[PDB]
Amino acid sequence: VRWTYARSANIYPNFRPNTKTSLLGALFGIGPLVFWYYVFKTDRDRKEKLIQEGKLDRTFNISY
Amino acid sequence: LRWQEDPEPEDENLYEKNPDSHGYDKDPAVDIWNMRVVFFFGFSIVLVLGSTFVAYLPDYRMQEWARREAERLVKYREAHGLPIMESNCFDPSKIQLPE
Amino acid sequence: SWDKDVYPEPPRRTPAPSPQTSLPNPITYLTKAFDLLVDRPVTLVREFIERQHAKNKYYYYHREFRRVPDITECQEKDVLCMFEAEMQWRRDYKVDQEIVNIIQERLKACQQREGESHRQNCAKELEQFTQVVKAYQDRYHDLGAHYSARKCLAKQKQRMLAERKAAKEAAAA
Amino acid sequence: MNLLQVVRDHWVHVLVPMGFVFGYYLDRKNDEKLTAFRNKSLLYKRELKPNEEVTWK
Amino acid sequence: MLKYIIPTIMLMPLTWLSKNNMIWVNSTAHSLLISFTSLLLMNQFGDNSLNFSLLFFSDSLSTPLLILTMWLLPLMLMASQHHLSKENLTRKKLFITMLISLQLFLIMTFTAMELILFYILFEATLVPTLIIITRWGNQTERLNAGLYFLFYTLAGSLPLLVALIYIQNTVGSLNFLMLQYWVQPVHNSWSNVFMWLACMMAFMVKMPLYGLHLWLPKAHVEAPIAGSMVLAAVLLKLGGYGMLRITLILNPMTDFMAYPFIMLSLWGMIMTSSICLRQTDLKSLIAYSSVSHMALVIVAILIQTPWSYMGATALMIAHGLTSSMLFCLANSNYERIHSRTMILARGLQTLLPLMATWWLLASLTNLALPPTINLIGELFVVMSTFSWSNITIILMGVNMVITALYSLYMLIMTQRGKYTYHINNISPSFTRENALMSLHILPLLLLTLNPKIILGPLY
Amino acid sequence: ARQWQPDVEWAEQYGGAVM
Amino acid sequence: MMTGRQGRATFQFLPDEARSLPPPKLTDPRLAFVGFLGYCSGLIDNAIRRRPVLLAGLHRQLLYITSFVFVGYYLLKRQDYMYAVRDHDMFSYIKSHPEDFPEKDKKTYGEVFEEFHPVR
Amino acid sequence: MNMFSSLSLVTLLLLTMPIMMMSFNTYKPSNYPLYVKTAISYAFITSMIPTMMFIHSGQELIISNWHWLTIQTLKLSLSFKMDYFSMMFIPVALFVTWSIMEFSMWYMYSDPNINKFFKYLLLFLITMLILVTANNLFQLFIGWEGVGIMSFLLIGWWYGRADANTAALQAILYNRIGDIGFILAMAWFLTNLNTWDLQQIFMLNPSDSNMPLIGLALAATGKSAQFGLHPWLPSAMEGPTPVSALLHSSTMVVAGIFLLIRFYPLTENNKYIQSITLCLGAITTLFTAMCALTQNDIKKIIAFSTSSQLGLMMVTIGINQPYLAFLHICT
Amino acid sequence: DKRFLKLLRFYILLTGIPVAIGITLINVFIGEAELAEIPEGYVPEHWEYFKHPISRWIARTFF
Ligand SMILES: CCCCCCCCCCCCCCCCCC(=O)OC[C@H](COP(=O)(O)OCCN)OC(=O)CCCCCCCCCCCCCCCCC
Ligand SMILES: CCCCCCCCCCCCCCCCCC(=O)OC[C@H](COP(=O)(O)OCCN)OC(=O)CCCCCCCCCCCCCCCCC
Ligand SMILES: CCCCCCCCCCCCCCCCCC(=O)OC[C@H](COP(=O)(O)OCCN)OC(=O)CCCCCCCCCCCCCCCCC
Ligand SMILES: CCCCCCCCCCCCCCCCCC(=O)OC[C@H](COP(=O)(O)OCCN)OC(=O)CCCCCCCCCCCCCCCCC
Repeated sequence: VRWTYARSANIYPNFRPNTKTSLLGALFGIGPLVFWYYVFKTDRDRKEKLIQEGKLDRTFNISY
Repeated sequence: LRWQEDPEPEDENLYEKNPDSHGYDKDPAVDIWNMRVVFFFGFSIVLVLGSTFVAYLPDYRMQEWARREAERLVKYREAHGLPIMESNCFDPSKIQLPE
Repeated sequence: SWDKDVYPEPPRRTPAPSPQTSLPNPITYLTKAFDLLVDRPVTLVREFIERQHAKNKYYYYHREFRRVPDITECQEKDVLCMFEAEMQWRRDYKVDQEIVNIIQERLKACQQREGESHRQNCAKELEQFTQVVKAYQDRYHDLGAHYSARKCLAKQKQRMLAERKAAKEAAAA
Repeated sequence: MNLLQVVRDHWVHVLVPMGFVFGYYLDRKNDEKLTAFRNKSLLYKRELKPNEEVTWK
Repeated sequence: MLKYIIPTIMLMPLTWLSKNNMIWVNSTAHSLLISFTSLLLMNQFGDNSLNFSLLFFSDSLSTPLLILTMWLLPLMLMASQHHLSKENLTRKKLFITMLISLQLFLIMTFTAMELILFYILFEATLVPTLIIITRWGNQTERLNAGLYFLFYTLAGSLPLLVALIYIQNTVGSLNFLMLQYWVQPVHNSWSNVFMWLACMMAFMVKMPLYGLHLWLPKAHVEAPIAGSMVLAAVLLKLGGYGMLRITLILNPMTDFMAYPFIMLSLWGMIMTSSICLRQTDLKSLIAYSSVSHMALVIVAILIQTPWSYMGATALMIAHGLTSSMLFCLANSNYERIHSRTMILARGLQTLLPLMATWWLLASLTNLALPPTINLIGELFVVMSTFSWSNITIILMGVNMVITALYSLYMLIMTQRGKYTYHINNISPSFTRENALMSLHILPLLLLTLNPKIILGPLY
Repeated sequence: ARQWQPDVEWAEQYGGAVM
Repeated sequence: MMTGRQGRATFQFLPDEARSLPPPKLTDPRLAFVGFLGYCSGLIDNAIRRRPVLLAGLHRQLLYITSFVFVGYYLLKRQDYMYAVRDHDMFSYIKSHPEDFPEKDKKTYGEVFEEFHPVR
Repeated sequence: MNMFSSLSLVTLLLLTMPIMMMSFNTYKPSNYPLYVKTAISYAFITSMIPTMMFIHSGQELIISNWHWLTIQTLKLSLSFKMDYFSMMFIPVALFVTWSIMEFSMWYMYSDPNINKFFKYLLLFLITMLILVTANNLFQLFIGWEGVGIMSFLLIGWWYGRADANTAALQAILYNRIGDIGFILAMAWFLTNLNTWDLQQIFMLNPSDSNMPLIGLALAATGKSAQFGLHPWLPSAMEGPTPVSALLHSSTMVVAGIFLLIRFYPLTENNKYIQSITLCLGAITTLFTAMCALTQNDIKKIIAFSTSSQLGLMMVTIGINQPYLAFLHICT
Repeated sequence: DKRFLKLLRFYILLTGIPVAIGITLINVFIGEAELAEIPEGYVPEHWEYFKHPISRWIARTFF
């Protein structure tokens, strides 16, 4: 019981916002989101640019 | 003793007083009827008859009709040298472009 | 059954047997066993069933839809006219999906039928598949899950404008 | 007792079935209030069959 | 819809006027009969939806959700009647009444023609759900779970109310059929950005969206078993159903407003799937599994393609049966050992052979074994998302690896290894428990034979 | 186990002058 | 907004012009719901006073239903009158100010240009 | 045609009958292993007749018997491909499964769940035949995942042993990583060619096939335990020896190679994929043969031998010899 | 566990077997409708647009 309690309910009461937790939370929390936003936004902007110029092969692409 | 509170009751084993229990009720007669309605209306009616009903739905969402209609049009258009399909969905003579 | 023009197939050319071996052909003797033991009793049961169906002959009909005015002739926000045009456009859209499916089925039947010579002998089916897919893509591609006749019309006019602009600057040259 | 007591035991079993019948009946009555375009749509309007008086109810 | 509303209402007098010892038999039998009649909603047409009246309609989207909803009520009565056996009669009847009222609100929610009628019933489902969690939940944390559930939902749904009324003032109608023809494109302005958020955040919170999901592991874990079944099976799908409807009036702004929520979902599904690997509470693990699956539905709805909309509809139905089955499986162990800790009771395959088969089947559907409808839905979403951006296949692929890991980790930890020596009260599985599991999995696998009826309006 | 219900320690939280 | 209506007979529940409107039907679904609320009030009255809820004091339960239905009938008559007056005022104003409500010359979709936004 | 198609299907249907009869309809426990073993031997015989007909005249056909689902312009139908690869492999797989089941009747005699064991072996065989005869990628994926889950259940047969559970989950882990490539190829084919059918893929014959083929190569790497995703195969020796003989040596593990053989019309026009598969197979065959030199567990030696042989099959793919790769699978 | 599977099998067959026999009898002695052109001036019922007798019974009775 102590083990399951320590791994859940007891965590937030003993949490303190400080340099370590703030940086890790920002790095692990927001970091991946910003990274994946710029991967997909970049890829889709490139692909969109090619389609408008007829330079992307979509010969048999009728399912989406 | 702190407040007057009942001690926690011990967990009852339905099988102890009724080795033939179905787990529905402590009364053996009610227990059997609860089993029968669940199994009859559950499996005999809803699942079996419902499965049959779904299997024989009359052309769900027009898919068979559309195939027959497509065959009719393909036969007609190829028999008249027309394209099987046209890029324009709507006749251009009904459209007035800007400028 | 099915119409042979819609689902064509070339005439069948079967080479005649021409053995050069005294050994009996096991398939020939298995084929006769199959006819006697399998195809024959199965044919008798079917004939019994088809006699029962002939006693009770009833019919079903392919539904015909009258043509109604389409979205181009509907006045804005006029739901009663838009409704009938939109339902017609959806019926046509489902029909066009089946036309592409028919053309795809021809293409796949050709590739299997022609074996190792399919790359040459299916050129016609490939050409027809290419043309229909282009036409279908022009009508319906990129409309989105909330597609409608209105969005289809907007897409056509954008394409017609581009084709009209590419011409005045292709006739100026 | 037969009939009685039996009815007292099991009369609740008509409630939901009668709810369905009543719900079904009210659904039909609502359809009789939406007849403005019966046999008047461009797609399906037609001449009435001789005996027939409405195309649907 | 009155042929379903009135019979549902009659379940209440049936429950209250029944003999004391027949409340479960009577309500279960007649709720199954209602579920049987719901198959008449399958009269769907290729072009037009089935429009009953000014108030209600059913199309291929709402019809499967309605059938699932009405199917769940008898299953919840079966799942509840054991742990309520010592409750006094009047409180039992009130518990059943809350379940019936929830069904009434849900079936009207899924068929409401007007978005403000949809809203009122959409919020209405909160009240019986909150009462079920807080009154009949078992732990002290149920009170806190109720508040998180209530105020997460309302924080989002009150802005939605303002948006909907604003739309009615501008368009003149909130009738969903009218909006299909009178919808105008959304210009890209700051004011429209907040209209878009108002129209979507309430549905996002209910999915839940990753980041806004903290209420779910509390509510789904603290509720009684019937509460968890409906919370996961149906109530999460109000958010998906609402988004699928309201995106009609949000184009083309959804093109760029989707990006932050797609990133939260694509990354969130990997985060929540990883969390499952280290959960110590079996019910909590199953709850986090739902968040991961609904992240796919959010992504599918936001990319707005015919394939993603078919996939989203299938997943919502598939997840509903699977997640409900997993909660019922977990509950059956809880009723024996009275703990939700997953490592407490091990090797249960040795003691409960047939129940271990249900665990296996539930696990296989959860990890989307083909040709289950769980896989069909997930596959269609992966296909459409690949077209949205090829790179998404990496995140989708990683999630499918992690999902297999936690699905079978749950199976291996509880069912395999050696049994716990001191746990000596694992009695054989009751007929009720076995019927409850098979009424989940049998319909789920039968749908594989005829998947079109759960693929939605785009089929 | 039996459903938790408030004990004296829980209830005394609501018996003060202020919350 | 309608407080100073030109034909407002002040402090009258149902002015005489309301008699030109069709009365609510005694089978009106809103009147049936009002009766149901009366029946619920009767059951609650038994419950709070610890009488048998369904059977106790049937005379009292009947007066709960009657009084709710009786008051409900007149409230619906006024409700329907007030919406009739709103429509009457609206249409008169539109007629008196045709320059403010012109009939639009409204085009077909074949003529109006709407931008296409591809979903890809 | 009428005999060819009838007999090719009955082979598959015949194997499902012992599964159905285990609905306690005709069921009697004691004879069940003999019943299943007898069905396999008859399935072998029926499978020889279509094989003789193909050998005689090269007869091949596709059966698309049941329409399951149409998604706009993608019609999915249960379809079976009775061709060279499926006509030769089916009798070979059934012949070897016939011996392994007879061997299992002796080896597993004292196992209290021998009936469940024979049911699981039969279910593996059914999913493998679905894999081999599949004509569209969705039906292939059904068999692809089917053998994986049956492999998981047979490896973890002795489920009280922690090492057996770990090895069972290890196989799923490595195979699901490979499944990412399989899903990639399905997504590419649908998006680019509007199909999951092999006929249409080969007819349209895409030239830019690096991405789909890389996906199929990744799928093969997991299923056939090539270097990188290789460790799971020797770990799968946790299962009873009849499992190792059937799944993880003779039939299940060749599905990665078989997938690449089916797509030889695409790989043969792509020198880049040939180079990747060549080097991937070469490192696998060398690395696992080297591991085998020092192993002391007899099943580990034979398991590493299988990995090395699978590497040689992958090399044969990489030198553009798909029919020699298939022959090595059979021998 | 054995009793449950026995009860499950019994109740599925209780209606399952009668339905399978009914479907076979209907398919043998009634068969499906034959496709035909609509006779000139004839207005078919909505259920006469479907092939299988069970399908057109469902359409006629419930839909
Ligand atoms: C638009 C998108 C929406 C989606 C995003 C939604 C984000 C999530 C919003 C969460 C809302 C707040 C959290 C609600 C969870 C329940 C709160 C809780 O339980 O906290 C407990 C805390 C402890 O105190 P207490 O419970 O009273 O002690 C025991 C005696 N009962 O209790 C307390 O101390 C008192 C708590 C008071 C707060 C009650 C909740 C009100 C929320 C609305 C805030 C109103 C803000 C208005 C301010 C305007 C001026 C700036
Ligand atoms: C953890 C808490 C959980 C709750 C989460 C709540 C999420 C709320 C998100 C609200 C944000 C809405 C966006 C408001 C900004 C204004 C939008 C706008 O109008 O900008 C337009 C512009 C569009 O760009 P463009 O596509 O180029 O235009 C069309 C030409 N192609 O703008 C663009 O360039 C489009 C891109 C906008 C999105 C930016 C994404 C930022 C990076 C991803 C962050 C993921 C979410 C982070 C949440 C952390 C919260 C602590
Ligand atoms: C003549 C004398 C003067 C008074 C006359 C006034 C009568 C009208 C007033 C309302 C009273 C309605 C009748 C109430 C009958 C109650 C009888 C009763 O209490 O017996 C209980 C009976 C059987 O129960 P039992 O089998 O004995 O035990 C089961 C154990 N669980 O259980 C039952 O069967 C009771 C069934 C429920 C009661 C009927 C519900 C009526 C609902 C009214 C809706 C109101 C709508 C109004 C719309 C009007 C619009 C114009
Ligand atoms: C010579 C004929 C002998 C047939 C023997 C069949 C007996 C077993 C089936 C029992 C069901 C009753 C069948 C009675 C058939 C009488 C009708 C008939 O023969 O005419 C053909 C008719 C289809 O013709 P149609 O044009 O569509 O309808 C005309 C409308 N007046 O037929 C129909 O309309 C079809 C009517 C049956 C479809 C409804 C059956 C219920 C659906 C579930 C089917 C499962 C099997 C039913 C057995 C009970 C299951 C518990």
